[PDB]
Order: sequence, then C-alpha cells, then structure tokens
Amino acid sequence: MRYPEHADPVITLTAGPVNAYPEVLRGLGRTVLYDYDPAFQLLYEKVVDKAQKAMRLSNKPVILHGEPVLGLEAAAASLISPDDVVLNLASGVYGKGFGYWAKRYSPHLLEIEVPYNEAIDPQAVADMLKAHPEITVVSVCHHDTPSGTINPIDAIGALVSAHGAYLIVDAVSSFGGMKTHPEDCKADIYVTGPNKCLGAPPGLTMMGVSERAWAKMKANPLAPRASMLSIVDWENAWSRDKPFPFTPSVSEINGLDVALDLYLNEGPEAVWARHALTAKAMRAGVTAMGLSVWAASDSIASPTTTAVRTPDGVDEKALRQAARARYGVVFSSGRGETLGKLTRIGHMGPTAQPIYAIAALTALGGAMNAAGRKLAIGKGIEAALAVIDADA
Amino acid sequence: MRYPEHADPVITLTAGPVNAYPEVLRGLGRTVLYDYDPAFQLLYEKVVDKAQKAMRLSNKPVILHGEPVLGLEAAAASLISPDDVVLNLASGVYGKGFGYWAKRYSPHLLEIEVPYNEAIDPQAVADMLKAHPEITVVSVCHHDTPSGTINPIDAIGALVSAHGAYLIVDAVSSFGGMKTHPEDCKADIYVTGPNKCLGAPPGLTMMGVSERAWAKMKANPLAPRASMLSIVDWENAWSRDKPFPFTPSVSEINGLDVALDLYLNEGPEAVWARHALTAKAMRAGVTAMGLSVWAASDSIASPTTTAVRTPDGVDEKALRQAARARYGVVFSSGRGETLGKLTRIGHMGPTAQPIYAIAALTALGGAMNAAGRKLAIGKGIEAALAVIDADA
Amino acid sequence: MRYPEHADPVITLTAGPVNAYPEVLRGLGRTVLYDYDPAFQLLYEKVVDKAQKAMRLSNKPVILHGEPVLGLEAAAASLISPDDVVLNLASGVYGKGFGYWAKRYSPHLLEIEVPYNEAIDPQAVADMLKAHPEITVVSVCHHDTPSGTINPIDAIGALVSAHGAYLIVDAVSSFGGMKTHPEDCKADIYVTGPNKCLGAPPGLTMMGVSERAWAKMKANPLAPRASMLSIVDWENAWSRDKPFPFTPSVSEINGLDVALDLYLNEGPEAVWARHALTAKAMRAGVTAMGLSVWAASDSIASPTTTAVRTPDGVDEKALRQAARARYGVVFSSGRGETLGKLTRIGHMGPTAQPIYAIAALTALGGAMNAAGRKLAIGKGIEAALAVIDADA
Amino acid sequence: MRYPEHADPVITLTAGPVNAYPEVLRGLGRTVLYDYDPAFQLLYEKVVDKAQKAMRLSNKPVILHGEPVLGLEAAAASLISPDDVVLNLASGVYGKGFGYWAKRYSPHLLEIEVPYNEAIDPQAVADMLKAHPEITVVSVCHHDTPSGTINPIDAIGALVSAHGAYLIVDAVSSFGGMKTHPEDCKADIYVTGPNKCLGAPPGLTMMGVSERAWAKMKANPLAPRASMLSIVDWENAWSRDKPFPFTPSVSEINGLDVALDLYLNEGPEAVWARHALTAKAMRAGVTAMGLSVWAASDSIASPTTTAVRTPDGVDEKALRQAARARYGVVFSSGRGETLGKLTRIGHMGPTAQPIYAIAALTALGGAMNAAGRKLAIGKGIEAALAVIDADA
Ligand SMILES: [Cl-]
Ligand SMILES: [Cl-]
Ligand SMILES: [Cl-]
Ligand SMILES: [Cl-]
Repeated sequence: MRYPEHADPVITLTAGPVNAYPEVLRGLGRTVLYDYDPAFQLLYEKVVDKAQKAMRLSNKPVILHGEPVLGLEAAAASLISPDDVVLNLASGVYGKGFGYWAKRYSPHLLEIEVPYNEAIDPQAVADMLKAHPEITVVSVCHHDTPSGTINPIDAIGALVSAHGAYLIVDAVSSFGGMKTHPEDCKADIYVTGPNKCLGAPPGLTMMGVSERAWAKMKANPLAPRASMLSIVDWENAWSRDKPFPFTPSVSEINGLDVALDLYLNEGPEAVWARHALTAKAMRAGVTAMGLSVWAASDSIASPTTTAVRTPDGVDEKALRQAARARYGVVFSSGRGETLGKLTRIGHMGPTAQPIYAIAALTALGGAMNAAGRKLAIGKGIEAALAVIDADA
Repeated sequence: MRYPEHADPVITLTAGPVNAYPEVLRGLGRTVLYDYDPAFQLLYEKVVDKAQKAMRLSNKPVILHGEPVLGLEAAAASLISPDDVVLNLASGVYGKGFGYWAKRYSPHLLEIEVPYNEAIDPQAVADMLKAHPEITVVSVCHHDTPSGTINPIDAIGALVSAHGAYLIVDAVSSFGGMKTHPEDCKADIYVTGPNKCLGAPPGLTMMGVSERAWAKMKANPLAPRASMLSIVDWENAWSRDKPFPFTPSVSEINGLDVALDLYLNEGPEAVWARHALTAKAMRAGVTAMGLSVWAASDSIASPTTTAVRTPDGVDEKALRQAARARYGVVFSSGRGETLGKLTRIGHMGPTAQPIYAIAALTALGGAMNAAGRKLAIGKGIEAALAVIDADA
Repeated sequence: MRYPEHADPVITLTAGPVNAYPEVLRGLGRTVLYDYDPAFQLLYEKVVDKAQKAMRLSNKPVILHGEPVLGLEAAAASLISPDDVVLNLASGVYGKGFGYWAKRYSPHLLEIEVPYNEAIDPQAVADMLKAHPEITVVSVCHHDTPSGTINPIDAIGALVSAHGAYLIVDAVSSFGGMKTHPEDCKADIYVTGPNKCLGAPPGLTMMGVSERAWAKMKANPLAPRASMLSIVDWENAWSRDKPFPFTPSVSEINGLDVALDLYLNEGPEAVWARHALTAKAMRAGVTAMGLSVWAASDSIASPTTTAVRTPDGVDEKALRQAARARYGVVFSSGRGETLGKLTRIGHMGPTAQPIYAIAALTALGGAMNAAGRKLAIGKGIEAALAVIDADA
Repeated sequence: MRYPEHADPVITLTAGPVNAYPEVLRGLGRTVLYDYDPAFQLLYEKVVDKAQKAMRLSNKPVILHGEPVLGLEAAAASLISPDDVVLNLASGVYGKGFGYWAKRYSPHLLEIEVPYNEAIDPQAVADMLKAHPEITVVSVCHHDTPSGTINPIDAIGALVSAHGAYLIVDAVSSFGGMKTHPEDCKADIYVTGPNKCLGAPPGLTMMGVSERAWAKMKANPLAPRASMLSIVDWENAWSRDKPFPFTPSVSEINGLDVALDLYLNEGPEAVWARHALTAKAMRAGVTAMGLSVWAASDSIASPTTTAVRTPDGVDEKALRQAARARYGVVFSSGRGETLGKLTRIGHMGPTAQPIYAIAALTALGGAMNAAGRKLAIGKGIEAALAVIDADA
C-alpha cells in the first residue's frame, strides 16, 4: 500500500508546525466575539494572566498577533539601535539568522559561531564579554530547532546580566517542553509561541519583556510604532479596560486559552518530563538501530526534537517521502544549512508521548532500510522500550 | 432579566471583528498539518486559486499572514518610494490613517479630505490630478467602516489609471459583501481580508497585486524583504513546489478554504444581494423609528454596515452597554473621530440576513428608549419588513 | 430575496428537535473512547450524577440509548401488566398516544380526555380515582408539545399517590425549562430527554425511576429483558465498575455532559426564568398583533413553546413555508390532531432568549400578512418589548 | 511515567466502540436542524442514497435510530414468525446470542455451534439443511467480534438461498472493512452500523432488506409496529416527502453523512486493503514475538480485529490495565466466554493503518513482559514491518 501525497497522513511527527491538542482544535471553533465585547476583553486579560503564570513572569507577557518571526524581528527593530553593539550567538539556523536582523538595526555586530551540531560554550561567552565591554545587547537561541540542540541559556543570561547587557532569547521550540522561563535566564526579551510544545495553532507570539527592555524600547525613536512590528504599541493591550492597537486574532486567542489550561492543569513539570522521556527513548532507539543523533553530545540534545544525521549517501528528501508514502508518518526536514544533513522528529505537545517515539523509530528505520541501509530496527524498538520501562 | 458582561451574548451584530460561519469554525478545527506536508502544500495552492476566482483576478492574489493592517502597511512600505508623490483620499478614520503610512515612505503627500459622513467626489480627484500631474500613487478606502460610508472607487480608479498613477485600495470591509474586485477599480494593490463579509476569523490578508505593481516593488530596494512586512518574499509561495518565507497560519488557511467554498457555492451575486437588502431594511427602520443614518446621503451608505447617529444627550457607550445587558445584542462603537458619535450595526457574512436587521432595530430602539428617547419602534420594524417584502 | 429549501435556514425556532448549544455541539466532537476505558466509565458515572443533581433525584436516573419515545414505550412495557388498570390522562397528542401503549400491555384502560387546547382538571382526576379504586397506574404528559399546554402534574401526582397508584410522567419538553422534578410530582417513572430545553443533541432518554417502580418492573415476567425496550437491564449501568447492556451512545453522552454543566452552572432557576420570559413576551406579541394563542387560557400556556392558532382560512403549511422562504426562520407544525390547526414556536435552550421572540413575531406576522391577514406587527413587537423591559 | 485512569489515553485500538474519523467528529457539530426542515429532509434522503451506494444495494437500506443490537432484535422480531423453523449458526458470543432472540419469536430452533475460535463450515450448513428441509430462516454472524474470526457468509448464503430459506446476517464489525455486501451473501436482512470500520460514532443501524423480506414482514401481524423495534414503520422514511415514525438522531445522521463520503471518496477497495494489511501485519508480529493468535487458523482471522490468546498465568485484565498505564494504548477485552481468555486489537476505520499495528505490538509486548513473559518484541516489530514492506 502507498499513501497518496494529496491525502492526509496518519501521524505527523514534525518539529514545527505540529498538530494542536484535540481540545485546542475544538476551542478554535468557539464563536468569534467582537474584540470590544466585555466577555472577550475579560477572556483576553485572563489569557495574558495564564501566560504570565505559565512563564513565571513578574510582569505581563505581550501577545503579538503573528507567528514568532514577528516577535524576533520586532525585538531587533525595537531593542537594537545603532548605538548598540550586539553580540549574536549562533549554533544553528535561528541563532545565525538573528544576526541578520541585528545588523539591519545596528552596524555593530560581533558573533560567536559554532558548527550546527554544537552548543555555545559559556566560557567563550564570558571571555568575549570581558574582551568587549562595549557589548550592550546579546542574542541567543535556546533550542535551535533545525539542529535539535540546546544552548545553556541560564548560565549565558547570568554572564550577560553581570556584563550589564540586554539579553534576547528565542525559546520558541523550548518553552512548555522543558524547564525554562524568562527570569531563569535573565531575559530582557524572551520570545516563544503556541505551536510547538504548547500544542496550540500557529499565528501568535508570546513575549516576556523586562521593565529595563520596556524603558529602552520606549525611549528609542527608531522603535516601530503604528506598525505590525511594534512591541511598544501593545504594552497595555492585556487590560480589559484598554483598546487593541489592531484587531487581535480572536480564534487563535480562544485556542491559546485552552492550551494554557491544559498545560497548567497537567502541571508544567509533568509535561516537561514526558517531552524528555519521549526524546530520550527516541535517541536510545536511533543509536541502538545503528543511526547517529545529530547533536555533538547527548547532553545538548533537545528534549523536544530529535535530529537524526543522514547516513552519507542516503537521499534525505527521498527518505522523508518514503516514510510518508509507506507508513503515513511525517517527519521534518532540516532547514537552511541543516537541510539534507539530518531528519527531525518533533516530540511536542500531543506528540510528546513515548509511544510516538516507537512509531517514529519504526517508520524512520523502515524508510532507511528501503534506502539500502541494514539497520537493527528491532534492537532500536527494544532500546526505546527499555528507556520507557526504566522510567522511575 | 440582564445579561452579565462576563457571559457570552446572544447575537453579535458588530462591524469587525464579526462571527464566522459555523462551517468555517469547524474548518478551523482540522488537524494542523506540517506546512511542508504535500497535502498542505496542495491545499495552500488551491486556497490561493479559490481566492483568485472569488476576486476575479487575472493573476494570483497574495495571502499575507497577519490581519489586514499588515497588508495596508506593507503596501505603503513596498509601493511608495521616496520620490513618489502620493495623493491620499480621506473620508474617514481609515482613509486619513493611511496618509500617515504614506508619509513614512515619501515626504511628498497631497490629500483630499471630506467630512466623516461624506464620500470622496470623483470630480475632486480629477481636479487634483489635473492640478498635480506629478502624482504617482493614489490611495483610497472603499468602505471606511467607522463611518459606514462607501467611496466610488471604480470611478476614482479609472481617473487614477487615466493619469498613469498607481492605486492602493482598502476593500477590507466591502469585498465579498458588494460588487467589488481589483479589476473593477483598476487597483494596483487591493487589500481585503476574510473576517468581515466572508465570515472567517481574523488573522489573514488577501491582496490583489497588479503586474505593474509587482514590477514597481521588485525594483524598489527599500521594499521590505526578510520581514513580516514583505510582500515580494511571498511572490511564489502560492505554489505547492515553493517554500514559505515563514510558517503560514495553518488553521486560518483551513478556515479560509471553507469560507471561499461557501462564497463561491452560494454565488457572489446572491451574497451581495442579501448584504444590501439587510442594510437597506436596517436604514428604513432606523429612519422610520425617528433616528438618523450617519451617512450624508443614502446613496453612499454601506450595504455592509449601518452607522446610526447618536442623538444629543445620549451616552453612546451606555447605549451599547444597555443593548447587550437588556437584549443580549452587541453593536460596534465608532472609532477615532466617530467614537461616541455613532453606533454601528454590521451586516456581514452570517449577519447579512434581513432578520438580523429586525433584531438590531429592536435592541437599538429598546436601548434608546431606556435612555429617554421616544422612538416609534413598531413603525421602525414595519418599515424594515416592508423593504424585505418588496424584494420578495 | 428567497431562501432555497435545500440551503440551511437562518434561525430555527422549532419545538423539537431544536438546535443544541454551541458548546454542546463542540462537546459532540470529543474523541470517542472505548466504553470500558476507565476514563469513559468515570465520565458516564459523573454524567448520571449530574443528571441526578439536575433532576433533584434521591436515586440514580437511568439513561437509555434512544430518544424519548423509547423511554415512553419501555415504561409502558415494563411497568404496565395485564393485572393493572390504567388511567390515562389525555389533553393532547402525547397524552392520548400513551394510551395506545398502555392498551398494548393491559386490556384495562380508563381515560380522562379534554380537547387539545385544554389542561386536565385535578378535580376530574380526584373524582375518577375515587370512583375507580381498581386504578393501579396513571399516565400523564406535563407539556403536550403539539398543543403548547401544561398539565398540573404536581397536584395530579399527589392525588395519584394518595390513591396508591403508580404515576408515569412525560416531561420531555418541560424538564430544564420550568420548575419540575420527579419528586415534585411523586413520579414513579419520569421521562425526559436532552434535546428540548437542555439544548443537547437528540438520541438519549433520561428517566427518573422510583424504588417502588424498580420493584414492580423487576417482578414483572413480561418486562422487557435483553431488549432495547429493557429498563431493568440498565439498572446498574451508571456505575464505573459495571458493564453496559449494549454499547452506549458515546458522542451523545459527551454532549449531554456539556449540556448538564451549562444548566447547572447557569443555575436552573435562571434558566427557567428566561424560558418563561421569552414565552411571555411571545404570547404578548401574538395577542397584540391580532392573533390568538392556542391554549384555552394563558395560565396553561407553556413557558417552553408558544402555539399560535391558525386564523380560519389561512393555509398553515404554506404559512410555515413562507416564513422560511421569506425570512429564513423555521417554525414547528402541529402534530397529529393539531396539524393544520396551529403553528409552534419553541423557546428551548439556546432559543429561550427574548430577542428570539422578537424575530419569531416578525417572521410569523410577515408570513401571515403575506397570506392576506392585516396584523398590527409593530404593535406586537412593542408589546413583546414591554414585557422584556418590565421584567424585574 | 504512568497514564492516570481518569485522564484520556494516547491511542485507542479497541474493537467496538472505536474512535471516529476527525472529519466525522466535526460533522457531528453541525447545527441541529428541525427534522421537518426541507434541508434536513433532503440530507436524510441523500444519506440513505449514499448508504445504498456503499452497500451496493439494489433497493434502499433502512436506517434505524439505535445502535446495531436494535437491528438484530428488530430483525428477529419482524422476520421470525411462530411457525418458522430457525437455524442459528454460532461460532462465538454474537452468533450464540442471536439464538436467544430467535427463540423469543419461534419455538422451533435448530443450531450449529463450533468452538469459539473456529468458523462455521458451509458443508455443515448444507448437511443440516438436507437433514431439516423444514428450515425457513437461517441466521449467521460474519465477524463474531469477541473471537476476531470470520464466517464464510457468501458460501453459507448461497446454500441458504438454494434451500429457499431467509438469511439474517450480522455484519456490524465487517462491513466497510472487507469485501462484503448484502447482495454478496444473498442476505434478506443484513445488519451493520457506522461505529466499527466506517469510523462514525455509535448510535445508528444500517440495514439491507430484500424485497422478499419486506413482503414477509409486512404480512407478519406480529412484526413490531408503533415501536422502537419496528422496521416496517421506517419503510418510506428515507423520502424527503415522508414523515419520520419518531425523531431521527439528527447529529448522528450528520456524522454518517461525512463517514459515507470518506468511504466512497477513498474507494472501498482501498479501505478494505488497509484493514487487511494492518491485521496481517499485527498477526505476523504477534506470532513472531511468541504469542498466539486466537483464531484456529490464519485463514479465518478477521482483517478488522486481531484476538491474541492470553498465556497461562497472565491476568488479562491486568495486562490491559498495564498497556494503558505504561504506554497510553487501549485494547479491548473479550466478551462473555472469551472474557479473560484473549485481548482484542481493533483495526477499524481510523485505526486500520499499519503503523497502528506497530504501536499495538509494542504496547502488548511491553505489558506481557511486565507480567513476566519473555517475548521477542523486536522480532515481532520486524515481522510486522516485513509484511507492510512486502505490500509496498
Ligand atoms: Cl509558535
Ligand atoms: Cl479581515
Ligand atoms: Cl429529547
Ligand atoms: Cl456500530
């Protein structure tokens, strides 16, 4: 049998976008209220309050009404001005990518770059900051998804704070699926969104903003105002007694309301544990069957995405196509410089359940063996299952 | 009895946002596919095709992934260069508002402004173009929603074309509810969205772009690129064989797919007829009960929104609060200059049905009379019913 | 304009079936669990518990997995045996109809019948019971929907209890929309369902059963067992630790779960008040415009359905067809002996909001005037609105 | 980690009820129309038409408004008269169970019974019919689900027809998942439903009735009439111009409409192929890991359910509890005689995808090994994968 390309697949195991929880999809179907209806104004405020609790924030997070590249570009546009000297940390596609926006807003850019299977070394950061007291803004990506690797953002953020610089963090593919919060890493801007670990639909940005960052952006004549790129316009929009700069994405807010309830009701630590367990089982299976996890070390592998290195000689695009056509299972490609180098399996929200690692392993192994590899698929399943069974 | 502010209303008859069609709300609940899943790639392409058909476009419209203020800003940012001379037409809040974006991108701004219950005279546009042959871009709003009035964009567009200038049209609150299409007004950029007359939730922009406008933007090195404000980056994104600049709003695209199906299936002409008949009945009722339609003349009143002038000594905010608390019926406030001066009843998508005009008239009359007016509410209902019956 | 028969209508104001609440329709879309999954077993038990609370029952109500004619036939089949002498009370289609099932299960049938716009007189019942000590079972309909009239079931039930007979009550179209509960009327069998006042989808029966009724049915060799008509088979099925005689209607149970939450959260007295207010406004409008409420007296008119007498000469079928074709509003026909005599407007669940009485009045009046009547429609709306505005 | 009993599972792989298709679940959420709304009358007619097409029927199938035990009981009540001589075929719980209903309606009952992992031999049916030419009705179950075994109903039906007798077929758990149709087995009553292979929720019966069976039932004065057990009352109900005996399950009909669309759109042959391939892979895996399929031979194993024999000393209930608590995967118990003796994995509608067999094998192996077995789980997965790959 073969799954047609036009027909829906059986299981989507991708690393962004990902399927939303069934309850969230139902929440999307709530009646669309007028945004100035008192019931919507109250809902919006309570959604911001739930995001605040979720992010363990001392102040309100900002919801912006586009998907997280909006938050990222808006942060650069608003926080970085030509007087700033930016240190950009790049260990992957998003880290490197942020430097391009930084350079659009200040000519002064320094970078620490490591190959796209590695993590940024906090000692390298401490040294760079000591050598360059002129540094005023530092940007970092927590989970650089196209590599499935994690940077030590809490240590980095502490170093950056001691230096006296502002920190911009991309936690789009980490928040909700592992222990991380704006104040854990001393973030001045902390960008996340609904459609990775939180299992909500795509199209919103959730942003932690420090009081210090508010003052810098509001002072900056070059910060976007009356613009889709404006963070400053949205400062007070959380309040039931305040207007919306432009019409919010009402249905997405309904979905996010449900997703926040699910997260908080299940308990963040329980949610993080099942992300990590699913990823750990996946990695054990990949290694046991004869494949390699992309990450330079197991310690930096993401608990929300496993990136599997393509064996030299295998056509990675054809591999993913075979996994869908033969088994109905959809994996993520790489992106930019990781495209063709690896395959990604998301473990995010509804797919952060260990049984999906079992499905992923079987489809990935079967596809690989159809490409002429001779993987020990059975051994891989048994190794993944041993991890699940060992979990205390 | 009284409807609590915290609880949902019974009927929302607002002018943006508005309730989506129940079929569309169910469409939002579809499983969220990977955007690079071939089934989603196909779907996205087919949605653009359905958009092209609905908009009667000779080329592909662009879908942008933000609500229509994104399209308006991006159009100004991409089409207006610093050597352009822009003529902005302002008959209300959105028209006037656009001139601020124009001025951002060219210091050369001319304007025709009329009172905010009037429409732009095509003869005034012709006189201005004769006086200023250096004009290269003209911008206009079709339905300036906070006023509930309509500009003669097809007449205006013919004169803009006669002068060899580019036309930017905001048809956000008119497209799908009346006969209007990019071709009809010779628009170079035509901006609309799905959450007014089309009955889908907020969050997307549908933009008609002329081949001439494509050439102008592509040649403009200041036109946004690698930006949420970029139109040019999305040029080829409609195609199943091409990437997305950033992640599309998958669930919104699912809703839009359904909305376009409903519009095309019902028949655009039949859709426009019921919008216009609902508005016509509403206006007849408003006048018969002793209230005044805001519009300076009936000929310029929108078939998609009726604005009713607030009588002297009536608190408009209290009036809307009373209509909801007493009857469970929600109306729109004005915006900017019209805030506090008028009340808006939307006739859009699901609410473009004459029976909703009857509900509206009753709730509006009831709230007015509770504020001390002495309206002939029964006469209002009979006049609106006569309008409906005369069309039967 | 005209609404095609094949296309969906705008507002459904019928008296059974009726639209379900939006939340309930969403609840219908929950994943279908295995019925022996512990989470479903628990859900089922908590649904029975919520029905118990709703019905103010001292013991568990029984949910049967077909629409309420199942409960009615099952009650006759199980409780009535040939030794019984049944007094059937008939003031309408369902009351009379029950006598046919009674006669199937005992040859001994006595009846009190009144014309189908009247209510049963408790004095007539007291007299009949005194004259016939042999009576052992009495059946009564609370709201005989096809007439829109209410019987005094609490007084009747007390008389029946004093006699020492069993009482069977049909409260299908009354429970949830007015003050009524099994123990208010000393019911031995009290049959209701989800899809009238409770705003849940059709296909289940909720049944209050007295301990005395349990003992009579379980003793009866002729009571259905291993049958769709079996009540006795389902006695213990409420418990998470017990099996289901046959597979329950899982999705309907999901919907009922949500409907019970809505009812209990809003508060039963508040729900009943808005049913009554909507009906009261409707009746005021009908009378003021020049039509007649079917009920012999206002005191017996249902707060959950208004039946409007067809003017002699008017084609009632054509009237309903015109109301839908012209205004998109759907009314109920009569049934059996009330078919052609009256039109029904349901005020049930989501349609028990006074603004819908306003819509109903306008469509009914407009349709009537298209049939050549000369109703004072405006006067009717003003009378309905006065009732709403007077409500303290 | 452990999945709480109170919380939802991750994957349900049961044999009835089963999860519905997500499109069907959204279909259940359609607005509930009045059943006499012309749009619903049309829809109901078209659903019966789609049912006729799917069932390859020369006449209209009857939809009854109760889950399929209603169809089975009603078929016995209507087709079997007291002078009929019934031959009941029993190879499991449902087959044996039907004889109890037959005996209710005729005292003349003959039976062929085989062990509950075997199938009925068509030659034994031929021998019995020769021995008892007075036989007038024969009843048989196609897939006796609690055993996961299949009877040769087409062979049996040809011999029943050769003897001039009527055939009643239970195809509740086979229709839509394998090649089977009323015509194929010369059935006079053919009972199925939508909540197995068709992936709609429980609550309806779809019944094929031969013209000969119609004549027999209509002439039977004991066939239920004015009863939820009545088939004859529903004879003309399919028609948009005819009434419904009682209120149809509107929302279920909405779901069925969608389910039939999915089945016809995908292609019945393609649907049957993936059921059979999923079951075949499951059986290969079960055997390879060291477990036994219940069925006496592979040739009689159902392509829609695999039953796995419980090893000596394994608590089957604890096993299912372990599979859910450890892996979030839900299996079916046996029923009656097979309860405690086997575990069932359904391959039905949405779960008839080979990747689910992989999830099933892993959860089943894992739970077995936690109960002290020493299964070759990896060998199991590879055998199931080889089956999938051989069909590719
Ligand atoms: Cl996101
Ligand atoms: Cl919009
Ligand atoms: Cl009901
Ligand atoms: Cl079924």
